[PDB]
Amino acid sequence: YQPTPEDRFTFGLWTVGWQGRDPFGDATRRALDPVESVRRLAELGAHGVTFHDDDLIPFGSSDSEREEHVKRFRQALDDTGMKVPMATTNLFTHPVFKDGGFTANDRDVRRYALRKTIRNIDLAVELGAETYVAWGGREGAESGGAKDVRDALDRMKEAFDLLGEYVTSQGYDIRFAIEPKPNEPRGDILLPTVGHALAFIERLERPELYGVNPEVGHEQMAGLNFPHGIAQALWAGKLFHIDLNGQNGIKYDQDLRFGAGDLRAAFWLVDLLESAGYSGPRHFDFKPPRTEDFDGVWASAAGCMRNYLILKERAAAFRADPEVQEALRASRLDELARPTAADGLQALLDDRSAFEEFDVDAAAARGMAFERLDQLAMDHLLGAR
Amino acid sequence: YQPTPEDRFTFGLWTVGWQGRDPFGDATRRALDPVESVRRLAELGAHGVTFHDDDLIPFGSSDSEREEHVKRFRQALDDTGMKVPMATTNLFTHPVFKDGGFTANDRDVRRYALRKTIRNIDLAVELGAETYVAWGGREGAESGGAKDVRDALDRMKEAFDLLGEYVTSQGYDIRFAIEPKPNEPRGDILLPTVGHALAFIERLERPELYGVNPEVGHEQMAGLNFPHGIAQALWAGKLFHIDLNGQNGIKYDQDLRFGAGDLRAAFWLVDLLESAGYSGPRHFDFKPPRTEDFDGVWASAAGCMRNYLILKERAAAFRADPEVQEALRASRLDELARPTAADGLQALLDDRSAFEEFDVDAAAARGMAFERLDQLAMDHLLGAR
Amino acid sequence: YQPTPEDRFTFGLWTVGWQGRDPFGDATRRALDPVESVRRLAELGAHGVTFHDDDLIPFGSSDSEREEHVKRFRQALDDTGMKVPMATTNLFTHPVFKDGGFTANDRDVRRYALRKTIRNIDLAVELGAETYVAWGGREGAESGGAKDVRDALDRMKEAFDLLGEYVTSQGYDIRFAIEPKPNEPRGDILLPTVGHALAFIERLERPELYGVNPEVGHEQMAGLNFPHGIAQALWAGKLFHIDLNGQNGIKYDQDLRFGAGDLRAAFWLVDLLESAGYSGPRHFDFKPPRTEDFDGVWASAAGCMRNYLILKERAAAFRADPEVQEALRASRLDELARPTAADGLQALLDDRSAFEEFDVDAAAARGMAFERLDQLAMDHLLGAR
Amino acid sequence: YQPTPEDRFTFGLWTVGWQGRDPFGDATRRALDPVESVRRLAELGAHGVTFHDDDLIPFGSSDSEREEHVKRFRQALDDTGMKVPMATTNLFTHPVFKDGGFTANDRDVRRYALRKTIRNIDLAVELGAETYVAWGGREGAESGGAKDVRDALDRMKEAFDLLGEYVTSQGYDIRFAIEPKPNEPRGDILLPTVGHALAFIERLERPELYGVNPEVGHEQMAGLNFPHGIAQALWAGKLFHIDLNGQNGIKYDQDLRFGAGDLRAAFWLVDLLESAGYSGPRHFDFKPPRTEDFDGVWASAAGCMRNYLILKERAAAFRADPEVQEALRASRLDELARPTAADGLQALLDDRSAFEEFDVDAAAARGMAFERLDQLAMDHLLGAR
Ligand SMILES: O=C[C@H](O)[C@@H](O)[C@H](O)CO
Ligand SMILES: O=C[C@H](O)[C@@H](O)[C@H](O)CO
Ligand SMILES: O=C[C@H](O)[C@@H](O)[C@H](O)CO
Ligand SMILES: O=C[C@H](O)[C@@H](O)[C@H](O)CO
Ligand SMILES: [Mg+2]
Ligand SMILES: [Mg+2]
Ligand SMILES: [Mg+2]
Ligand SMILES: [Mg+2]
Ligand SMILES: [Mg+2]
Ligand SMILES: [Mg+2]
Ligand SMILES: [Mg+2]
Ligand SMILES: [Mg+2]
Repeated sequence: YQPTPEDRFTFGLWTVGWQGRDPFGDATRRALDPVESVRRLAELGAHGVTFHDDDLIPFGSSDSEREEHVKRFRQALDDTGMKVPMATTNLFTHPVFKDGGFTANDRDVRRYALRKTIRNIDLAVELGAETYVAWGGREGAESGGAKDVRDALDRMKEAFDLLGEYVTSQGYDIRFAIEPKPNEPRGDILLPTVGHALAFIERLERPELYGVNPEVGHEQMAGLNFPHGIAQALWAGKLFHIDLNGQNGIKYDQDLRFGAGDLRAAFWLVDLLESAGYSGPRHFDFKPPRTEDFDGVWASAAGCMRNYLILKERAAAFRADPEVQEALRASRLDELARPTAADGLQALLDDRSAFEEFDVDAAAARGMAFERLDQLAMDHLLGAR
Repeated sequence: YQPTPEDRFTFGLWTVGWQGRDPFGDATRRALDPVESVRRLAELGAHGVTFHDDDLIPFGSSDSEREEHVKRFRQALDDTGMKVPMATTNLFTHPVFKDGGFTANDRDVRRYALRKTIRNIDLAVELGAETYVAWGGREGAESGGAKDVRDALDRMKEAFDLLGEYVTSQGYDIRFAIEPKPNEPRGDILLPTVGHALAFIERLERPELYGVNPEVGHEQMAGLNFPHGIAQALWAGKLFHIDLNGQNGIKYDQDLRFGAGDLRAAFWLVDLLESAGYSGPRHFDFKPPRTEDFDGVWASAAGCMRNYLILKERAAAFRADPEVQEALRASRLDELARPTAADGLQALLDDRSAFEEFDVDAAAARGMAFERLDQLAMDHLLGAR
Repeated sequence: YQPTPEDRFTFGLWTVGWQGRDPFGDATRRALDPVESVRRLAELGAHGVTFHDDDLIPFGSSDSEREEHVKRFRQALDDTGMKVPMATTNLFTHPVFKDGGFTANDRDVRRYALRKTIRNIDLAVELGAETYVAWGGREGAESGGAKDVRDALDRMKEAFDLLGEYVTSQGYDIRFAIEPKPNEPRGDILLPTVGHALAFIERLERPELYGVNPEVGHEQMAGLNFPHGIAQALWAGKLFHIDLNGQNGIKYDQDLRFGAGDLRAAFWLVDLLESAGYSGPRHFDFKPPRTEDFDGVWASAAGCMRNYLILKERAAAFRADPEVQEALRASRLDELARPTAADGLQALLDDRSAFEEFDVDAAAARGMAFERLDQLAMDHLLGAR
Repeated sequence: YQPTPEDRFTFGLWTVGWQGRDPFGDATRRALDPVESVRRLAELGAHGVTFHDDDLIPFGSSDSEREEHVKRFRQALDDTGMKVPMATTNLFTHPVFKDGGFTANDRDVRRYALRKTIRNIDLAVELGAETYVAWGGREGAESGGAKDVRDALDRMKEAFDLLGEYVTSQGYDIRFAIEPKPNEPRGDILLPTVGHALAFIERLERPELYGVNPEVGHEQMAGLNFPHGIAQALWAGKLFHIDLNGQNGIKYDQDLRFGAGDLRAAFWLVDLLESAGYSGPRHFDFKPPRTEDFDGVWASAAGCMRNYLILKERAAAFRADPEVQEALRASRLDELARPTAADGLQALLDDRSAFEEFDVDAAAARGMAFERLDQLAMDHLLGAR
């Protein structure tokens, strides 16, 4: 179960670089230089890394320091063959973003947020990123009268429209991906789920430039089924990127390593990506727990990759088993794929076998045989066939 | 706080008519005749009622019995002046719908479901309903391999497209409203939230015919902010109807009377509907608890109405208070309503006050004064001004 | 992975006998005769069955019909070698229990509830049950003013004290087990968790007669860690029985087969029971989903058993691996088992190495190596060693 | 609604002193000197303050600096008449406590934790505190194999036993209060709820010295009913202190001002404390949101107090209304307070009216009239009588 760069595994600098500060505790680890993270990830078999502007260039850096930070990063990429497929902006840490970036009540803040983003899109393109993520962590409220949501969505739409006009004007080959989350750090965050982000996109001036970057733990914080949310994004043709991690239910965002948290959900996710032929990066947005030292950091990052490869093997064995293919037919998955009324509305209306002469009792008595199917899936996941 | 028909309060027959059967207990009340519900609601000040096909005409009724059930209902409407603004289909109770209606794996079931719906649309129009609701309570799964979601969404789209072709062909003046719910009775239900339903609509053949019918308790079962979800639907121009009730957090669907559950959320909802000028029915989808007799039923239905009118008064007092209008300006709600960059992209790019010369520290130090605003809202709700 | 009666697997009659009625749907299966369930379970390798009074003898049965129901049951037990290790009372289905049994506001109801229970304790003893379970599903409220909790706990204590006086007076060899649940069917249920039940026991007249019967899905409906709750019950010496099933988070009670739901939690539970030497029945309180026919029922019941045996094998392989034993020492599990200050308070107070000369920085820098340990556990569960 | 010191309102230094650092953002406010907090709270009408050792004396302070910090604090108390009714220890912030204090795997850590606590008990007594709180925020785990819970509870018991031996030996007049929380910052925390803490106490060497300090938001993070949990603690005679705040459901700990979050729950809590004659401090453990400046801090602290006094007035009006007293009798709250069988077991057994001749149907048909009662409570809370 050894990863290789062909597996397309990616990590954010902020993941293995998290120092361990939480709401109740100080850092337990020293800061990592981005150059060291690049080398250590390459050695483990990763394909590439991602960054927020502030992870690479310290907030308030002069143009000089900015250039120095970039050249050193670029050298590490050349030395290792590591790529940078995605980048994003930090519109959450600095106190000026306390009420949001794109939807802050103060207009001056809103203009500042757009300028900070634009500057990072230029860098992203230079580094060859294909996707630019937006996670609006501060866009939201703790109280009802603090934010008029209709006005807030108008401001959010205005922000994304301007960003689309910018990339178009520049002739850049980059697409945007909105990353939803239901709460934390704000009491409620705008565009809380995959569904809300999808619906919003459809009201932008050039919808083709925007998709979603869903995260396992985010949808789970609302108690939702992650693989179902992913299938809806695929169905809409909007899965531009994905963030993998673990979460144990509805509580604070834990960001466990991928595989931890809801293991069966992880199995069904892998099945789906591999089946649908998803060809983007397999990105890990996680935090090695603050109980660990540096050895523990690298062990947790390696586990992310190892769990995906184990699940891949098991899902493929499941789909290739003749006994499973038979079970799928027993549960009528084949019939779910056929059109309900390719014959058309008139034909359906005239068809007595669809109503007047439909035997409801006989249909009702047919078992779906879902429990035998699910046990085959359990046996495969556990390697107990 | 006396309701009148001009308040547009409506109730489903299945609400005050719920007999009290739950997963662990038998009925505690006898069945109510729809004619009696119509008269008792009219006396309390309701404007109208709604129904599922099966609430009015017992499943498996001959055409004769069907006609008799309708004429008796129609007489009660004429006697009382009660209207029927919405109707829906029961695609959940009968065992044949155990794996869904529109997205059942069995194709024959799927065709049956469409025929049962069509028959009810005709009735709805005859009764003068303006909105037809679809709640797909059985569309979903308990296990991962039982339903291919991509195929399921193709079948769901096919169903709604055929329904749109039908109403168009007939020349009917009716629109559809999809009612989301995250779980219960299925382990996970497809189109779980307001957001997922909005996104789906945009992929139908004639999106203009479809909106949402959100329910307070449904979004709360995912831990989401109901007033925020409503504002997104209004922003999209898709709030065709609304279901009011109460829910105490993330647990089974309680369907308490409106006002019970999350009271502050109810306050912010009323504020929003009244402010935005929502002109549809104020519909109550609730269940008088099984602890009550008939007197308790009517007391609970009356409380639904009374709580909405109390909240209306308080929200209006809040918005009309000079001290609140001042607080809104103090928290920059006025600035949230102004365009970020009406000057355009070039202008923004050239503006040094937006970045190069933006004083981030001064901006950061400005308090938002949200806590004083929220206490004014608390004082108003409690009548403690 | 074939079960045998020596594995101590037990099932309630109400499990494989659930007809499939839910809050939104009619039954999908016909009723099963208890005699048939006994034979079919024996064939699958079960050790025994359990019952509520009403599962075996229909409510309102004459003494004659009662005797007939018992003798037929007893014959099936003799024919198969099946045992009955636990029984309970139905104080939830009948409308008279709408506000509770032991804590109903009406005193007459409360006296009725005690009499119905006593009659079943006699039957239980005759059948050789060792444990009598109490699940107070209707003890609770939907509204704040409906129940004074202090008074309700006085009534609950009075009920259990009388039951203890009864068994003592009769000379019966039976112990009681309280089964907690946080909600459903009541808005809130009294004694919501394992912790609340443990605390209550300590205020009864003869605490030695009472323990807990925790259920996987029940603690998960509060988002709690099931294996941690079990360890506290074991620590107190109160784990008299256990109910196994599956649940996907905080939502309605799903009662999935054991192994489904939170698989890692199931792994850690098995580890704990086997390690601690729990010697009671492994009881399954679950419901085959309403999508299944009879073949699906028996497949789901067999899966319960199969998953426990797979998990048992994996947990035992984990604990026996030399590499894991080393990892446990690396994470200082050995030191967690040693007394903090066997030297005593004075010694601790005088020890400079415990404070004045304690090197906090050196201690802080020591990694706990928990992530490597957890990956060994993942590898073992998945059979990927 | 003006508070006075006779209202017994108290605040932790860490509340109004929270700088606004969260998992995703830097501080938005400067640090407050404890002396300034004391004066500003006194001016608002507070009765007193509480502290963790580290809030008053910076970690690693020399004995000299320690004395200076104390004398300055003591002067502010004398100048204002403010009292200090409770104190606690910080066993969570410093990296050395990354795996816990009392239940850290490393034995040396465990001994350090006890010494740090003891030193603070001495200070607490000198300042005249009556209650010493223990919140074990780091006692727990993110993974199953990292902590053996049975061993962890043995270590927790050992810690509290030593603390009880210490206060006894010293002749101190102080009692301990354990403050439960279900998660955050650890994936799962030991003693997660009020129930688990109550059960644990009963296994300590001198149970009379220990009670609970429950917090509104903590029980709500498990979806539990706070007023019900409080009634159980009162029933056991263990409510030594209480922490008031607000929380909007199952998510991260928000620590909103009291009154915000679940308003009806706040109403029922006030009713209960006032009815039961709770005479301890009304302590606020909350955080003014990071969106606020100093003016916003003091406005939020004042709102805590104002909401309690409004709720007090409304609950008292509710209980004093003749119409409510009648409703309580209609719902049989009077009968819930009478013994079920003061006549004894024999009498109950011989009573035919309790079973043989009990009319179950007549009893079942009696409505509980809970909905009318709950609407009277709503009308009172809203001042709409
Ligand atoms: O909740 C935080 C997000 O997951 C963050 O990692 C985004 O991906 C980056 O802005
Ligand atoms: O969860 C059930 C729904 O709320 C139901 O009332 C729909 O509105 C009608 O099909
Ligand atoms: O939630 C219902 C319970 O789990 C039930 O099965 C009890 O065990 C029997 O009274
Ligand atoms: O969750 C944190 C606690 O509520 C904290 O305030 C304790 O009261 C103090 O140790
Ligand atoms: Mg996250
Ligand atoms: Mg992310
Ligand atoms: Mg509902
Ligand atoms: Mg509804
Ligand atoms: Mg259950
Ligand atoms: Mg059970
Ligand atoms: Mg807290
Ligand atoms: Mg606290």
